[PDB]
Amino acid sequence: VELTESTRTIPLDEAGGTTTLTARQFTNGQKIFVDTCTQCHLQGKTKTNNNVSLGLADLAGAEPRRDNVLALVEFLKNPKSYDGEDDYSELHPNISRPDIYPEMRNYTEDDIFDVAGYTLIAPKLDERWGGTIYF
Amino acid sequence: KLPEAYQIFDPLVDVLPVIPLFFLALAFVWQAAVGFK
Amino acid sequence: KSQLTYDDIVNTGLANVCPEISSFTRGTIEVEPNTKYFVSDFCMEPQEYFVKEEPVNKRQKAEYVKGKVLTRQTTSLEQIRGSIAVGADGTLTFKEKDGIDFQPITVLLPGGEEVPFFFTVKNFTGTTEPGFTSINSSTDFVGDFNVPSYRGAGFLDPKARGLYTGYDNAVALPSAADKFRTNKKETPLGKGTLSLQVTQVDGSTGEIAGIFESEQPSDTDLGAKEPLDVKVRGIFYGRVDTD
Amino acid sequence: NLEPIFQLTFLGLIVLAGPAVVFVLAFRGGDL
Amino acid sequence: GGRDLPSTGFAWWSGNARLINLSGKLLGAHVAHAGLIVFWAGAMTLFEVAHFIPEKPMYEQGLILLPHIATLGWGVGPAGEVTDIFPFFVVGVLHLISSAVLGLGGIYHALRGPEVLEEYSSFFGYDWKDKNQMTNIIGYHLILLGCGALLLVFKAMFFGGVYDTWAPGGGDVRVITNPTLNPAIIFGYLLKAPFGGEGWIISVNNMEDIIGGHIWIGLICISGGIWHILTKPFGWARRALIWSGEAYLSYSLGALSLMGFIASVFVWFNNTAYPSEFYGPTGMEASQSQAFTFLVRDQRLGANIASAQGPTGLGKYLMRSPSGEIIFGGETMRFWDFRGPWLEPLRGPNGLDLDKLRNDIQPWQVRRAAEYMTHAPLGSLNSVGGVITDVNSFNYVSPRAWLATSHFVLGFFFLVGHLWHAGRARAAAAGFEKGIDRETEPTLFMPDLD
Amino acid sequence: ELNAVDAKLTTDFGQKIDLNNSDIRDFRGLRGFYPNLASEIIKNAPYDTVEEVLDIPGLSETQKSRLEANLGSFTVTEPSIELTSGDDRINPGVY
Amino acid sequence: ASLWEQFCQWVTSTNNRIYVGWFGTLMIPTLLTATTCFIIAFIAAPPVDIDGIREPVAGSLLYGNNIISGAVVPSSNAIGLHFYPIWEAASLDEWLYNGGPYQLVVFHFLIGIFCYMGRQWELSYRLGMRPWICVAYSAPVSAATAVFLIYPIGQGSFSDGMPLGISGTFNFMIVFQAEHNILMHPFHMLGVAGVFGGSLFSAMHGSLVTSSLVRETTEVESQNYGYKFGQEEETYNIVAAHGYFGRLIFQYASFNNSRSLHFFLGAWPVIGIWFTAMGVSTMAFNLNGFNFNQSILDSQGRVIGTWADVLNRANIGFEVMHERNAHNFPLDLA
Amino acid sequence: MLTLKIAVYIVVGLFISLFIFGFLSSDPTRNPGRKD
Amino acid sequence: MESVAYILVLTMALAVLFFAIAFREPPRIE
Ligand code: CLA
Ligand code: CLA
Ligand code: CLA
Ligand code: CLA
Ligand SMILES: CC1=C(/C=C/C(C)=C/C=C/C(C)=C/C=C/C=C(C)/C=C/C=C(C)/C=C/C2=C(C)CCCC2(C)C)C(C)(C)CCC1
Ligand SMILES: CC1=C(/C=C/C(C)=C/C=C/C(C)=C/C=C/C=C(C)/C=C/C=C(C)/C=C/C2=C(C)CCCC2(C)C)C(C)(C)CCC1
Ligand SMILES: CCCCCCCCCCCCO[C@@H]1O[C@H](CO)[C@@H](O[C@H]2O[C@H](CO)[C@@H](O)[C@H](O)[C@H]2O)[C@H](O)[C@H]1O
Ligand SMILES: CCCCCCCCCCCCO[C@@H]1O[C@H](CO)[C@@H](O[C@H]2O[C@H](CO)[C@@H](O)[C@H](O)[C@H]2O)[C@H](O)[C@H]1O
Ligand code: OEX
Ligand SMILES: [Ca+2]
Ligand SMILES: [Ca+2]
Ligand SMILES: [Cl-]
Ligand SMILES: [Cl-]
Ligand SMILES: [Fe+2]
Repeated sequence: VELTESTRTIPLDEAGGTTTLTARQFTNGQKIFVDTCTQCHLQGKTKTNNNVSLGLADLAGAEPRRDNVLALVEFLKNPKSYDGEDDYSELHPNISRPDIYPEMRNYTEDDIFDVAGYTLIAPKLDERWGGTIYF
Repeated sequence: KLPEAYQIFDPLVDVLPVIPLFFLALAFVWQAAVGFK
Repeated sequence: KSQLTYDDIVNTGLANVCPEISSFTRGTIEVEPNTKYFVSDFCMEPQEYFVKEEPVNKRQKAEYVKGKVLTRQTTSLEQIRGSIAVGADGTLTFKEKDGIDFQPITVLLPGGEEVPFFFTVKNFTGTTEPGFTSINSSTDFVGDFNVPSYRGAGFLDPKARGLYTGYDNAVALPSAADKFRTNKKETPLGKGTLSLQVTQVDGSTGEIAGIFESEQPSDTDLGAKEPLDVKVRGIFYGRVDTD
Repeated sequence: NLEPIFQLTFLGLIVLAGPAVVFVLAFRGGDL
Repeated sequence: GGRDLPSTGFAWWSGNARLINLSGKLLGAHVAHAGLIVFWAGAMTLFEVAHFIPEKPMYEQGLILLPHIATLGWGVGPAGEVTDIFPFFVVGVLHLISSAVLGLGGIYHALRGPEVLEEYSSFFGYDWKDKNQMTNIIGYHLILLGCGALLLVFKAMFFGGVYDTWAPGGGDVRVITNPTLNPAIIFGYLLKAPFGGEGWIISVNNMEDIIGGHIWIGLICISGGIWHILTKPFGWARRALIWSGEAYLSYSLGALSLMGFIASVFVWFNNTAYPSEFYGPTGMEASQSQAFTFLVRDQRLGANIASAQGPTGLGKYLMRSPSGEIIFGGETMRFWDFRGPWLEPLRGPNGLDLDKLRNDIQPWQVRRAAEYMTHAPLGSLNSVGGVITDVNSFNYVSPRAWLATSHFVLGFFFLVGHLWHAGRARAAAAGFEKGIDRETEPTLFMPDLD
Repeated sequence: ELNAVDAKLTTDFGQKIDLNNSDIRDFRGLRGFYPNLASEIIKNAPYDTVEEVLDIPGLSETQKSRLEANLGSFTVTEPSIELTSGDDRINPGVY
Repeated sequence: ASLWEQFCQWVTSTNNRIYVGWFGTLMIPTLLTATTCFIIAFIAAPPVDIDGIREPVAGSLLYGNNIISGAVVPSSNAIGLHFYPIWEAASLDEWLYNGGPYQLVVFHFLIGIFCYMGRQWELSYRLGMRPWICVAYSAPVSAATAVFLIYPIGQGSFSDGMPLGISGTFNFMIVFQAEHNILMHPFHMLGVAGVFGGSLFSAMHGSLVTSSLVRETTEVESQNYGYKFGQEEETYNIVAAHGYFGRLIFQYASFNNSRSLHFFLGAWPVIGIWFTAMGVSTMAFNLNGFNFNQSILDSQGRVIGTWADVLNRANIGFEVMHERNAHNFPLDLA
Repeated sequence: MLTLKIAVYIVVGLFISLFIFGFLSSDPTRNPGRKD
Repeated sequence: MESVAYILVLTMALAVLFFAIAFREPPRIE
C-alpha cells in the first residue's frame, strides 16, 4: 500500500492526542534518524544498552510513556533513565548539551519533532524493530 | 564546506579528484588514435 | 610486583605475584576486643596443586598427586576486600567480601588427566581460637568457603546442551535423544575449607602475609562426573586498616 | 535543483578535453 | 627513440619500457606523474573540504586527507574540534596549483624537451651503469628526504606543534619541547618483536618518540645523502647487485611493497600517529570499548564486576592476561595490549584497577567508549556500517579500514611487481629474457638427473 | 528429567516476577522500576515473603508507593543459584 | 677453489637431483620443521583451547578424530597475536594446550613457501629460463598468506587463522561467510571466475590438443607414445585446433598464436587468485562483501525481500551459533 | 627451555647467514649465460 | 584402532611419493 495518512498518524501526547506527519516530515525524520541515530539505534535496537530499545513496547513502558511524540521530543531535550529518575543529559545525545553533542546542535524543534515521529512510525513498518541485537 | 566565497564552484570541485582516471583512459585513447603501434 | 609501573610490569608475570612485606618483620597488630577492621587488598598466590586420585581397589589411601598448571600465570586472587572482627572472647573472624576472588585453573596430572577447578575464596568466613588480642605469627584463620560450579548455567556443551539454555536431549540421535544421562545439566554449590596461617605481620603499615592451604572440589562439567579433591598451597598478603 | 546539471556540465567538458586534444593533434598533423 | 613495436621491440601495452634509455622523456614521465600525485592531493583535499560537515567527526564522513592535516595540528583544537576550516582549504589549493606547474613541466620534457640529457649536461644526464651518477641522485634525494623529516620536526616544535592524543587535560594540539634523541629508545623501537604486545615500530605511543625518531631520520638521511654524493659503490655491492634501470626499479618496488604493508599495519593498530579523534577507533579500541561500556552499565545496575564469573568460568568483565595483568574479559582478551587515552586513567600497575573502575570512571569516558564501540571498523563494501548481518541504515566505513585495506593491496601488488622486475632484470643482464637460445640451450649440456 | 531451571518454570517463577530469581530485564514491564528500583530489589534479595520487599533498607517513598502498587506482579521462590550465580540476574547474556 | 667457493658451487649446482640454491638453504630446514611438527601434532597433539575459554578442542587422530575431522588447532585466543615459541612455555604440556604447534608449523610453512617462490626464480636463473614462474606461484602463496597470517593480523589473533585440517577449513569458511559475506564480495567472485575459468581453459586446452594429435601410433598402444621426450617437431596440429575452435564459436575468438594462448592460460587463474587473496586480506580489516539487507522497500516502507535477505538469514544462523560460549557482549567486534 | 632457545637461535642465525653470504658471493655470475 | 588405518593409508601415500621421486623413470632424450 501507499504510505497512507493513517500510517503517518501517530499519538501526539498522553491524553489521547494524535498527529499525522506529512510525507516530507516523515522523510526528514528518516534522514535525521539515519544520519545521527542509526549509530546505536539500527532497526530500533540500542547497541550500547538493548534493555532499553526503540520498540513500541519499550517506549510505552518508560516512565512516563514515550510512545507519543511529545514525550519523545522531551526525552530528546532532557534524556532520563527508563524509570525517569536519573538525568542522562551527559550520557544520551540531546539538543540541550550542544557543548558535548555537536552532532545535534544544528537540529531545530521541527527536526526533533520529525525524528520523533519517525521513531513512532518505523515500528509499524518493520516487525524486527526493537528486537534482539541479532534478530 | 568550502569557504563561502567559493561555493559557486562547489559542483566543479565535486568532479575534480576523478581526473587522473581520465588520464589513464586518455593513454588508451592516444594509443588507439595511433593504431596501437 | 614491588613498586613499579605497568610498563615495568607488563609481560613479566609480576602481575600474578602477591606482594611481600619485608624480612626484618616480627610485629603484631593490636586489636580492640569487639571492633572490626577492614582488609584492603587481599591477595592469594597459589604455588602447589594436588589432586586426590581415586584408587579402583577400595578402602586404600588415595595419596594426593602433584599436578602442573596448563593455564599460564593466570592463577592468583587479588584486590580482595574483607574484614576482621574481634569476638567477645578474643576470636578473630576473617570475612571475604569481594574482589577478584576466583580463577579457573587447569592442572595436568601424571597419566594425562587434566583437572580444571574453580580456585576461589568466595564468601570465606574463617576464625581463630579465642583470646587473640593481636594479629601475629600465630594467627590461624581456619574456615569454609563456597565453590560455585566451574561452568555456569549459561554454558553450552559441544552438543548445545545446557542448564538454562540449550537442548535437553541428544538432538543428533533423533530416536535415542532422551537416552543420555548428560542430557541433564547440574550446577551444585560445592564447599571448600581454607586455612590462613599468618607468618609475618608489619603492624606499622598493617600488612599481613602468610601461608595458606585450601581444600575444594574440582570441575564436574555440569555434573557430568564426580568431583576430585584438589589441594592448593600458596601464600597470601593483605593490608589491615587499624583506624 | 541544478547541482547534477552543473556537475554533468563540468564532467562532460573534462571528458571531451582529452579526446579533443587527441582529435586535434590527429587532424592537424601533430606528433602522436 | 622509436614509438612503435618494430623500432623498439616493445608492444604498446609495454610502451613505457620504450623510455628506459630516453632520459629526457623518462624525466618528463616522472614529473608529469608527480603532477598527478600532487593534483590528487589538492583535488581530494578540496573535495573533502566541500563534503565536510565540521561538527560531525572526520571518521564519520569518509575523510582520509583531512585527518592527516589535523594530526599535523592545523585547524583543530582540544579533542579534535575543527577550529578553522581555512588551513585545509589552503593545503588543497596549494597542491592543486603546484600540480598544474608540475604537469606543465612533465609535458614539456615528455613531448618537446630533449630526448636524452647526457649530451646536454653531465649533471642531469645519467647512465644506468654509471654507478657514481646513480649514487649522486640517491644522495640528492636522501638530502631532500632528511629535510622533509626535519620539516615535520620543525612543525611539531617551532610552528604550533602537532596533535597529541595523549595530552593531559584532554587530547590537544601541543608543542613538543623535549623530543627523545636518546638512541636507545629510538633504535630499540626497531628491535621490538613484530608480534602482539611488542608491535615492532607500530607501538610508538607518544609524540616525543615520533619527533625524536624523525630528528634521527633526518640526520641519517642527510648524512647518507652526503656519503652517496661523495663515494661510489664498493666492490661487494658491485658484485652482489644488478646494475640496470630495471634493477633499480625492482629494488624500489620491493622497498615500496614493504612500506605499503607497514603503513597498513600502522593505521590499523597505532592510535598515536593516527589519533582516534580523526581516524576513529582501532578494532582493538572498539572491542575494548564495548567491554568497558557493558562493565559500566552492569556495574550501575549493581553487578559486582570483579567477582562475576561468565558461563565458561572465566570472569565476565575482568580476567587475567596470560602474564597475569587484569584485563577486560570476553573475546576482547586478545586485545589486552590495547592502550588508549580514555582507558589508561583506569589502569594500575597490575592492569585494570578495581578502585578506579568503581569510582574513577568519568562521563566523558563512558561517552567515548560508546562512540568507539559503535564506530568499530566493520563495514560492507557499499559502506553499510556494523556487522555484516546488520540492516541498511548506517552509512559508515572506518577510514582505518579504507587505508589499511588499500595499502595492503598496494603492498602486495608492488611485491608482485618487484618479483617481476627483479626476475626480468636478472634475466636481461644474463641475456635470456627473450627466451632460450636453441643453439646453446643450457639444459642440453647438463648431465641427466638420474 | 527437568534440570532445575525448567522445574522453576513449573512453579510461580515461570508465571510472574520472582523477587529472588527474576533477571533485571524481567522488571522492565513494571513502569518506574527499571533500572533503579529493580536493581535495588535484586541487591536486597532474598525475601522470604513478597511483603518484606517493602522493608528494603533505605527505600524511598515513591519507591515504596511503586512497590505497593505492583505487589501483585511479585512472587518469592527459593533462590536458585543456577539463576543467581555470576550476577546472571543482572546480565544473563541476553541483549 | 676456496672452501666457501666450493660450497657455493654445490648449493647453486644445477646437477643436484633436487635443486637447493640459496633460497633452498632456508626452504629445506623450515619446510622440514613444519612438516615434522605438523605430522606429529596431527597424529598425537593433545586438545587445544582455541577460543581461550578453557574449552579445549581435540584435533589429533589419537584423541578421537578421523582424517576428515582431524586438524592442527590454531593457538588460543588468549595468546592473541603474541609470539609463542616453545621456550616461552612453562612446559611442553602448556605449550601444547595453548596451541603452540599451530604457530610453529604456520610460521615455518610461510617462510618455506616464500623461499620456494624465490627458489623457483633461482633455478630459472641457473637454467637460463625466463623468470616468471614464481610470479604465477605468488598467487597460491598470496592466498595462503592471507588465510594464515594476514587475516589473523587484521582480526588480532592467530586463533582466527585457518586450522590445519579438512573440517577445520570448512569451519573457517563458514564463520568467514557469517562475518564477512565473502560470497557477496566481488574479489571472491573474481576468485571463483579464476578457478572455474582456469578449469574451463584447462579442459579446453587439453581437449583441443588431444583432439588435434598427429597420428603416430596404432589403435592398440596409447596415443601418448606418439610423443617422444625432447622431439623437435610439434605433436599436435594447432591449425586444425584453431579451425575447430574458430568454427565452434567464431573465427576471431580463437587463439592461433600458441604463445598468446599460453600466456592467457597462465594469466587468468593467477589474476583471479590474486584478487581472491586480496579479498580475504581486506576482509581481514572487516571491509566486507556487499550488504543489500533491506535494500528494497515498498512504497509504504515495508521491506521487500530479495535473495540477499535469505542469504543474510543463513549468515545470521551461522553467526549466532559459532563459538557459542566465547561471546559475553552483544556485538561480535573481535 | 633456555638451552632450546639458544640452540634454535644459533641454528637460525647460521642458516640466515648462509643465505645472506651466499647471495653476496657474486650470485649474478652463477648463470649459464652472460657473466660480464 | 581406526587410527591405525588412517596412519596406514597416509604412510602409503607418502611412500608412493618417495619412490616416485627417488626411483622415477628417468626422462631420456632419444
Ligand atoms: C613505480 C612502479 C612501476 C613502474 C615505473 C613500472 C614500469 C614498467 N613496467 Mg611494471 N609493474 C608494477 C610497477 C611498475 N612498473 C607493479 C606494482 C606490477 C605488478 C602488477 C607490475 C607488473 C608489470 C608487468 C607484467 C610488466 C610490467 C612492465 C613495465 C614496463 C612497461 C609497462 C607499461 O608500458 O605500462 C602500460 C600500462 C598499461 C598496459 C595499463 C595497465 C592497467 C592496469 C593493468 C590496471 C590499472 C588498475 C588501477 C588500480 C586503476 C583501476 C581502474 C578502475 C577504475 C577500472 C615499465 C618500464 C612490462 C615490462 O616488463 O617491460 C619490459 C610488463 O610486461 N610491469
Ligand atoms: C602516468 C602515466 C603515463 C605517463 C606520464 C606516460 C608518458 C609517456 N609515454 Mg606512456 N603509457 C601509459 C602511461 C603513461 N605514459 C599507459 C597507461 C599506456 C598503455 C596504454 C602507455 C603506453 C605508451 C606507448 C606505446 C608509448 C608511450 C610513450 C610515452 C612517452 C612519450 C609520450 C608521447 O609522445 O605520446 C604523445 C601523446 C600526445 C601528444 C597526446 C597529448 C598528451 C598530453 C600530455 C595530454 C595532457 C593533457 C593535460 C590534461 C593538459 C594539461 C596541460 C597543462 C596546461 C597542465 C612519455 C614520456 C611513448 C614512448 O615511449 O616514447 C619513446 C610510446 O611509444 N606510452
Ligand atoms: C625533478 C624535476 C626536474 C628535473 C631533474 C629537471 C631537469 C631539467 N630541466 Mg626541467 N622542469 C621541471 C622539473 C625538472 N626539470 C618542472 C616541474 C618544470 C615546469 C616549470 C620544468 C620546466 C623546464 C623547462 C622549460 C626547461 C627545463 C630544462 C631542464 C634541463 C636543464 C636544467 C637546467 O640547467 O636549467 C637551470 C636550473 C636552475 C637554474 C636551478 C633552478 C632550481 C629551481 C627552478 C628553483 C627551486 C629550487 C627548489 C627550492 C628545490 C626543491 C624544489 C621544491 C619544489 C621541493 C634539465 C635536465 C631546460 C632544458 O631542457 O634545456 C634545453 C628547459 O628549457 N625544465
Ligand atoms: C633510499 C636510500 C638509500 C639507498 C637506495 C641506498 C643504497 C645503497 N647504499 Mg646506502 N645509506 C643510506 C641510504 C640509502 N642507501 C643512508 C640514509 C645511510 C646513512 C646511514 C646509508 C649508508 C651507506 C653505507 C655505509 C653504505 C651504503 C651502501 C649502499 C649501496 C649498497 C648497499 C646495499 O646493498 O644495500 C643492502 C644491505 C645489505 C645487502 C646488507 C644486509 C643488511 C641486513 C642483513 C638486511 C636485513 C634487513 C631486515 C630484513 C629489515 C629489517 C628492518 C630493521 C629491523 C633492520 C647501495 C647502492 C654501501 C656502498 O657501497 O657505499 C658507497 C655502503 O658501504 N649506504
Ligand atoms: C605525458 C603523457 C601523458 C601524461 C600526461 C600527464 C600525466 C599530465 C598531467 C598534468 C597535470 C598534473 C595537470 C594539471 C593541472 C591543474 C590545473 C589546470 C589547475 C588549477 C587550478 C584551478 C583553476 C583551481 C581553481 C580553484 C581554486 C583557485 C580554489 C577554489 C577551487 C577551484 C578549483 C575553482 C599521457 C599518459 C596522457 C599520455 C601522453 C603522454
Ligand atoms: C621516525 C620514527 C622512528 C624512527 C625510525 C627509524 C630510526 C628507522 C629506521 C630504519 C632503518 C635504518 C632501516 C632499514 C632497512 C634495511 C633494509 C630494508 C635492508 C636490506 C637488505 C637488503 C635488500 C639486502 C638484500 C640482499 C641480500 C639479502 C644479500 C644479497 C644482496 C642483496 C642486496 C640482494 C621511531 C620508530 C623511533 C619513532 C616513530 C617514527
Ligand atoms: C557500436 C558499434 C561498435 C562499436 C565498436 C567499438 C570498438 C571498435 C574498436 C575500438 C577502437 C580500436 O581502435 C582500432 O585500433 C586499431 C588497432 O588494430 C587501429 O587500426 C588502424 O590503425 C590505424 C588508424 O590510425 C590505421 O592506419 C590502420 O590501418 C588500422 O589498422 C585503430 O586505432 C583502430 O582501428
Ligand atoms: C649465530 C647467531 C647469534 C646467536 C647468538 C644468540 C644466542 C642466544 C641469545 C638468547 C639470549 C637469552 O635470552 C634471555 O632469555 C632469558 C631467559 O632466562 C630472559 O630472562 C628473563 O625471562 C625469563 C623467562 O623466560 C625469566 O625466567 C628470567 O628470570 C628473566 O631474566 C632474558 O631476559 C634474556 O636475555
Ligand atoms: O575467535 Mn574465531 O570469529 Ca573472529 O568474529 Mn569474534 O573472533 Mn571469535 O567471535 Mn566471530
Ligand atoms: Ca555519531
Ligand atoms: Ca558540491
Ligand atoms: Cl564455530
Ligand atoms: Cl565478548
Ligand atoms: Fe599446451
